Amino acid sequence: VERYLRDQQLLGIWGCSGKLICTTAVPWNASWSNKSLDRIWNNMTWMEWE
Amino acid sequence: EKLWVTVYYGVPVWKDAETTLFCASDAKEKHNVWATHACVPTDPNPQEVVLENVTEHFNMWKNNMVEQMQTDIISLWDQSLKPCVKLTPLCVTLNCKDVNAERGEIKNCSFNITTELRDKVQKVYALFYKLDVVPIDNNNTSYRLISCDTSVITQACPKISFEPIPIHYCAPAGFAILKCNDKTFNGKGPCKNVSTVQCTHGIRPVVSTQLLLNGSLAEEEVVIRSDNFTNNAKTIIVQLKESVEINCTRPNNYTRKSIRIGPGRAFYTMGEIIGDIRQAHCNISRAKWNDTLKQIVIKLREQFENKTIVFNHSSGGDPEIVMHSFNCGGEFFYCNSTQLFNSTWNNTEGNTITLPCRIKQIINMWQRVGQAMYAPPIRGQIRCSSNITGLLLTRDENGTEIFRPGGGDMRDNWRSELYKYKVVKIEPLGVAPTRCKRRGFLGAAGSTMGAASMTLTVQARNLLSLGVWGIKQLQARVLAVERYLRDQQLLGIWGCSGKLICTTAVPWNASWSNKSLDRIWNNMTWMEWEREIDNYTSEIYTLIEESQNQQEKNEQELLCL
Amino acid sequence: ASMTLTVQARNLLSLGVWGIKQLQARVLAVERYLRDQQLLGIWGCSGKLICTTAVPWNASWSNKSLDRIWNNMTWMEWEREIDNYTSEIYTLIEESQNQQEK
Amino acid sequence: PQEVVLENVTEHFNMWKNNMVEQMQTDIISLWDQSLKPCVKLTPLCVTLN
Amino acid sequence: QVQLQESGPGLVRPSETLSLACGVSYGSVDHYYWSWVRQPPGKGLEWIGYIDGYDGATNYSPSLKNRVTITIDTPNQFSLKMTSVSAADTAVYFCGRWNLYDDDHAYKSLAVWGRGILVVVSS
Amino acid sequence: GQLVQSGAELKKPGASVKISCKTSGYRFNFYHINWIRQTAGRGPEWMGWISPYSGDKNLAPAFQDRVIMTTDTEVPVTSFTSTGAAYMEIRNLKFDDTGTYFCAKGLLRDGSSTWLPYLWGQGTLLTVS
Amino acid sequence: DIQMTQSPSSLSASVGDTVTITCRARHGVGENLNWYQQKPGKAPKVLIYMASSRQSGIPSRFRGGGSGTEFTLTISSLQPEDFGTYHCQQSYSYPWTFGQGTKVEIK
Ligand SMILES: *[C@@H]1O[C@H](CO)[C@@H](O[C@@H]2O[C@H](CO)[C@@H](O[C@@H]3O[C@H](CO)[C@@H](O)[C@H](O[C@H]4O[C@H](CO)[C@@H](O)[C@H](O)[C@@H]4O[C@H]4O[C@H](CO)[C@@H](O)[C@H](O)[C@@H]4O)[C@@H]3O)[C@H](O)[C@H]2NC(C)=O)[C@H](O)[C@H]1NC(C)=O
Ligand SMILES: *[C@@H]1O[C@H](CO)[C@@H](O[C@@H]2O[C@H](CO)[C@@H](O[C@@H]3O[C@H](CO[C@H]4O[C@H](CO)[C@@H](O)[C@H](O)[C@@H]4O)[C@@H](O)[C@H](O[C@H]4O[C@H](CO)[C@@H](O)[C@H](O)[C@@H]4O)[C@@H]3O)[C@H](O)[C@H]2NC(C)=O)[C@H](O)[C@H]1NC(C)=O
Ligand SMILES: *[C@@H]1O[C@H](CO[C@@H]2O[C@@H](C)[C@@H](O)[C@@H](O)[C@@H]2O)[C@@H](O[C@@H]2O[C@H](CO)[C@@H](O)[C@H](O)[C@H]2NC(C)=O)[C@H](O)[C@H]1NC(C)=O
Ligand SMILES: *[C@@H]1O[C@H](CO)[C@@H](O[C@@H]2O[C@H](CO)[C@@H](O)[C@H](O)[C@H]2NC(C)=O)[C@H](O)[C@H]1NC(C)=O
Ligand SMILES: *[C@@H]1O[C@H](CO)[C@@H](O[C@@H]2O[C@H](CO)[C@@H](O)[C@H](O)[C@H]2NC(C)=O)[C@H](O)[C@H]1NC(C)=O
Ligand SMILES: *[C@@H]1O[C@H](CO)[C@@H](O)[C@H](O)[C@H]1NC(C)=O
Ligand SMILES: *[C@@H]1O[C@H](CO)[C@@H](O)[C@H](O)[C@H]1NC(C)=O
Ligand SMILES: *[C@@H]1O[C@H](CO)[C@@H](O)[C@H](O)[C@H]1NC(C)=O
Ligand SMILES: *[C@@H]1O[C@H](CO)[C@@H](O)[C@H](O)[C@H]1NC(C)=O
Ligand SMILES: *[C@@H]1O[C@H](CO)[C@@H](O)[C@H](O)[C@H]1NC(C)=O
Ligand SMILES: *[C@@H]1O[C@H](CO)[C@@H](O)[C@H](O)[C@H]1NC(C)=O
Ligand SMILES: *[C@@H]1O[C@H](CO)[C@@H](O)[C@H](O)[C@H]1NC(C)=O
Ligand SMILES: *[C@@H]1O[C@H](CO)[C@@H](O)[C@H](O)[C@H]1NC(C)=O
Ligand SMILES: *[C@@H]1O[C@H](CO)[C@@H](O)[C@H](O)[C@H]1NC(C)=O
Ligand SMILES: *[C@@H]1O[C@H](CO)[C@@H](O)[C@H](O)[C@H]1NC(C)=O
Ligand SMILES: *[C@@H]1O[C@H](CO)[C@@H](O)[C@H](O)[C@H]1NC(C)=O
Ligand SMILES: *[C@@H]1O[C@H](CO)[C@@H](O)[C@H](O)[C@H]1NC(C)=O
Ligand SMILES: *[C@@H]1O[C@H](CO)[C@@H](O)[C@H](O)[C@H]1NC(C)=O
Repeated sequence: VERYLRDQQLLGIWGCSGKLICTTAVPWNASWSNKSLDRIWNNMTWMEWE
Repeated sequence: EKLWVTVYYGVPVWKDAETTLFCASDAKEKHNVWATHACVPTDPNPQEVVLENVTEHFNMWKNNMVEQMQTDIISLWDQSLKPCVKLTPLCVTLNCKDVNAERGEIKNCSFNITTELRDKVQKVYALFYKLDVVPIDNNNTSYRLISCDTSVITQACPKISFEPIPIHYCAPAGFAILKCNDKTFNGKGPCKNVSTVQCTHGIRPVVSTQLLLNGSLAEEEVVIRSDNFTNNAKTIIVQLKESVEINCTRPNNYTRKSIRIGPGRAFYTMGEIIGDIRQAHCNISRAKWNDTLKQIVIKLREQFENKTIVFNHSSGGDPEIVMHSFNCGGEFFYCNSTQLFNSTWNNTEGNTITLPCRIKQIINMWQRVGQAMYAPPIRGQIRCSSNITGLLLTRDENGTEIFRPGGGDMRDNWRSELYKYKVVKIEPLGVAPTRCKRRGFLGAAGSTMGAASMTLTVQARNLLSLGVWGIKQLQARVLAVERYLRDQQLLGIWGCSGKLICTTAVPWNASWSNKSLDRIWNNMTWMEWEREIDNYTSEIYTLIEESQNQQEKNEQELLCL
Repeated sequence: ASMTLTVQARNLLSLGVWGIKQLQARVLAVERYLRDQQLLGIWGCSGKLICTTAVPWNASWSNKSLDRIWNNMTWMEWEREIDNYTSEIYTLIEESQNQQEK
Repeated sequence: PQEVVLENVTEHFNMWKNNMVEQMQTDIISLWDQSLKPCVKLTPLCVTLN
Repeated sequence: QVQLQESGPGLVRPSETLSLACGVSYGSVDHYYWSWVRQPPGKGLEWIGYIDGYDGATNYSPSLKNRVTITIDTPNQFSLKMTSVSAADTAVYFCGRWNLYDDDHAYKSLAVWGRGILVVVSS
Repeated sequence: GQLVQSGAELKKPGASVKISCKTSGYRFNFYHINWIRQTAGRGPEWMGWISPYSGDKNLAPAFQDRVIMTTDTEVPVTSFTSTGAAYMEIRNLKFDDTGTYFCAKGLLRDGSSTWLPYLWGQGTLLTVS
Repeated sequence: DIQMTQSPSSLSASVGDTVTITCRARHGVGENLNWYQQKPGKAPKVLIYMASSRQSGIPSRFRGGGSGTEFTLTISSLQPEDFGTYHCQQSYSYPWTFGQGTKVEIK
């Protein structure tokens, strides 16, 4: 129960409580990962990205 | 004309359920046997919301509050007795002599007590009642504690008071307590005047056999309740219109002596009797008892046809089983209860009925073995002056029905007060068709579906959200939270978490209910509707999950492009 | 201060003497969070950090302009000034808004 | 340890009515009793010593 | 497995004493309640009484207390002596071991039964 | 559901009669009882509506003086069904009142059409002569 | 002496069904009611101890319960081996009386 509510709280604050895919207004900072979308989405698994 | 599924959260519909209730009382005592610190204070506002257009089926014989109350009563007694001195060494043989007045009722017994200190073996004298000592040999001067051979006797702490205090049971979150207000309610069947309460009225946990004491009186007449009623094997609970005053007395004074058992602990027993030896007894007004039996016989005649009614006494046996029992004043009284049920009605020995009574100190309570309580001697004259409020009768052939005082177990007394209460589970999720695609608690439960949704807020606002009782309440709270979250997750997967009324875009299938909206929103209540489509609920919910959502979530992903 | 609501929002969650006490504290924190979420869900604000309702401001609660409320005052002072009227505001929100908007 | 200093916050403290003291004292007593409970009870030693 | 065996006369006169023994095979008269129970033909069962193997303490049903005495003879045998046996006392008599110690399977139930001896009161 | 009425009666001019209507198979207190006259020489015409829940009455102007409506309380038999009865007392019978009187269960508990009769009884013949 | 009754006094059922035998006390005994199974010509053996506690070696088909004065024995998935007379006994107070017994015939 505690884990479910922590996840729901985080989604509630971000603005994503009802979605599995949620788009935000925050731009991506190249210092976090300087890679093209194909290098990310078609190469890495979710664990390597995390 | 095309109808769409809409999900309503907070729907006033309920199902029968068994749960754990909360304990409430009037905070106003300390060192009470009922452990009042484990119960919360009650709300001075009784709530009491009348449910209009609601008739409900009550059954006192299947009422889970009775089992819950019996469990709580036993738990409180065990918790209260746990921190008290155990009479481990008092199993020694006792050399007794009769006290000459009650000829032989009180015995003067000399015995040798060993201790944990082991400084010496000490010889002491004490008085006991005939019912507490059992002769252990042919020798007519050897005796032992009645319970010694099977268990270690636990002494009740003298600071613990046994005075009954009203106990209220309160609904936990997620459940509601319904009360039947029908004046002539027979304990089984439909009740046409039903209200919803937060807490029950106060229940006095009086422990007695055969005759109910104090409690509450019937509003209009004596009411006789049973389950099958024709079956002999049912307890007959008689609730009286008027109480009968019973004045029970223990005229002997006695004195109280402490015999040390170990560091900080002692056995409390009687020393020397001060004054004359006089029998404990109870006085019941004869004329009032006449009227009580006349009314009971009249009510029995209405259900058993116009047969002869005979009241018989119990058979001989252990006084704890066949005699009347009560515990006013902190002493434990057993009375013969045979000058009351010895009459034939078919169709003056004074004006006061005096019953002999006996006092016992070792009580095997709650129909259990392996545990026993020793009640320390009270040092004064014990007056009762209690109200007899209802009887427990049992039934056993030449055109005569034989009734006897009796009963099942202590749960039969709780039913006497709990017969009018029921505990129900609220099912806040309902589904109904609509035209478009994407008061008090339960006040509209009996109203039509239309104009009952305008109170869904109430069901959404109320109802939701190192001791053993603390852990059990913790488990109840965790279960209530899990239940609420199950409802919220169902709304989540349906995309309905943000509002009480969630409109979907999945069409209504005429195979579920081939009815117009006027046939659904009017004419029917929410309970009737939920029952009508109960067999399709698991199907309908699946489509709500599979329709719109999943398909809609996939559609939502591609709108950005 | 109203621009930092998330910072405070994130800190509402997360058989011996300490075990049972910790379990009780966790359950009570969950109950507090869920009660606030239930109130917002009734108000229709469960997915929103800030939501505007249809209930007008009553001058008897505070006869002050927005400059007198949004500046100068702290949230502590504001809750104190309307503490004796707080229960009234919630009633109107349940009495109006969704109860009629639905 | 976090530690966030609150600007423009003055708060009335009273060390003599602080519930944390009563709770810590209760916890220390409870812990000591629980710790000593499962240990040897010296009841046979109430004897006369020479 | 403890086994019990009843032994005694099958026919007793209406005025004489009934004497039944119960032997123990793979065991002895241990500290349990060793008891006798009566079952008249076509009827249910009624308790006769028991003797505690710990000491000589006994207990008997009040309705029969003045006619039945149960004793232990050898370490492997106990017996029931019922005086003034009437025609109504014709029955199958069982001996058995009643458990009372809670930590065993049975807490309180006649656990070991004998085979049963049918006693007929007649002349 | 079933609506049961008393049998036919012959009355003299100037006499009064009280016509009962017993109900079963539905909740009595949930629906209106509608009294309607089938006139032997004119056709049907409305007499009145009685609500067993609250006692509210609505009589046609022609019969505001002639008709007294009363009800008893319901006696439940199950959670969704009860039995019961309603009574209508008609005063000052004339020869023009010969006809068949019907009682009927109201259509709905709510909506604009609650008052309409839905489940009709068999009809009781009243003869004046 | 606490008097015991039992119902039905004569019971029959086919193999594989579920049957209930009810033992009734004049006075409450808590949970202290034992259940026994007697085969014709043999001494009985105990099936249930304190109202609900089953003896080891007896299959889970034998269930029971109740408190106070009304107790039940439920036999699920009735087998030919269940033929016999069932008895109930009170251990709460002396004398430990028995009911009249219920005869179960298997068809
Ligand atoms: C690893 O696996 C192997 C293979 O399975 C295990 O072997 C099994 O071991 C069990 C345990 O003994 C054994 O089960 C017993 O079978 C006996 C066959 O005759 C049964 O008679 C016996 O029943 C009695 O005991 C049960 C358990 O207490 C009771 O439920 C039952 O009612 C019986 O109780 C009687 O006896 C007890 C004696 O203690 C007494 O208290 C009661 O009153 C009553 O009189 C068991 O069911 C299996 O048969 C074995 N399997 C095989 C194939 O041989 C092995 O045990 C495992 N290894 C380890 C190390 O555990
Ligand atoms: C217990 O159950 C009974 C019935 O089982 C309910 O009684 C019914 O209550 C409804 C609502 O009061 C009665 O409906 C009638 O509503 C009319 C106007 O509202 C309806 O129609 C409009 C437009 O047509 C719609 O917009 C609206 O949504 C409704 O559908 C009223 O004009 C009617 O008036 C009659 O009764 C009142 C009552 O005093 C009189 O003053 C009028 O003169 C007139 O006689 C009426 O109110 C319905 O008729 C009632 N049925 C019966 C059999 O009595 C109870 O309300 C319910 N209890 C609870 C607590 O909900
Ligand atoms: C309005 O309800 C009455 C009462 O019955 C209810 O509705 C039924 C459709 C069904 O779901 C019942 O269980 C409900 O209690 C309906 O009128 C009759 O009702 C009886 C039960 O009292 C039912 O057995 C009859 O079949 C119904 N008869 C007819 C001819 O309809 C009524 O139909 C419902 N709908 C309206 C008036 O629109
Ligand atoms: C149905 O029950 C309610 C109680 O819930 C009864 O209403 C009470 O009536 C008494 C009459 O003396 C009043 O003193 C109470 O204040 C009323 N209570 C409430 C909550 O309204 C009602 O009269 C009962 N109706 C019946 C039996 O027809
Ligand atoms: C119970 O017995 C004890 C002793 O058997 C009695 O105590 C004696 O009381 C007399 C009174 O005159 C004293 O002189 C003795 O010295 C006491 N003896 C002891 C050993 O204490 C006691 O009085 C008896 N009580 C009753 C109520 O019979
Ligand atoms: C102690 O008391 C018991 C029981 O009366 C008795 O048999 C024994 O002789 C006494 N012993 C002494 C030393 O007084
Ligand atoms: C007993 O009845 C009398 C009658 O006057 C009443 O005053 C008293 O309060 C009743 N006592 C109890 C405990 O119910
Ligand atoms: C009531 O007892 C009789 C006794 O013969 C029985 O036949 C009947 O089925 C019982 N009814 C109920 C509802 O238990
Ligand atoms: C008990 O003591 C009281 C003190 O007032 C006295 O009146 C009473 O008579 C005494 N009991 C007996 C049985 O003498
Ligand atoms: C009970 O009645 C008897 C009648 O003789 C009387 O002597 C006695 O004092 C009464 N008891 C009480 C407690 O009033
Ligand atoms: C019981 O005692 C009270 C006083 O406590 C007295 O008024 C009443 O009359 C007595 N009743 C009986 C039946 O003795
Ligand atoms: C029951 O009443 C009869 C008289 O009707 C009586 O002979 C019998 O002894 C009574 N029962 C008991 C147990 O006393
Ligand atoms: C009750 O009193 C009567 C008076 O005759 C007596 O025979 C009977 O044994 C007494 N019962 C008990 C259980 O003391
Ligand atoms: C029943 O009452 C009668 C009449 O007073 C009396 O003779 C008889 O002994 C009473 N029976 C018992 C058992 O007390
Ligand atoms: C009722 O009590 C009076 C008191 O004098 C007595 O005379 C009468 O016989 C009793 N009647 C019944 C039916 O118990
Ligand atoms: C739903 O199931 C119940 C049995 O649980 C049955 O009586 C009822 O007729 C079923 N209803 C439908 C509509 O299939
Ligand atoms: C600012 O706060 C102080 C606090 O005492 C108050 O006196 C003053 O009136 C407030 N100003 C406004 C504009 O509300
Ligand atoms: C007890 O201890 C003393 C020494 O203090 C010793 O003289 C005496 O013999 C001891 N007693 C026994 C019984 O050994």
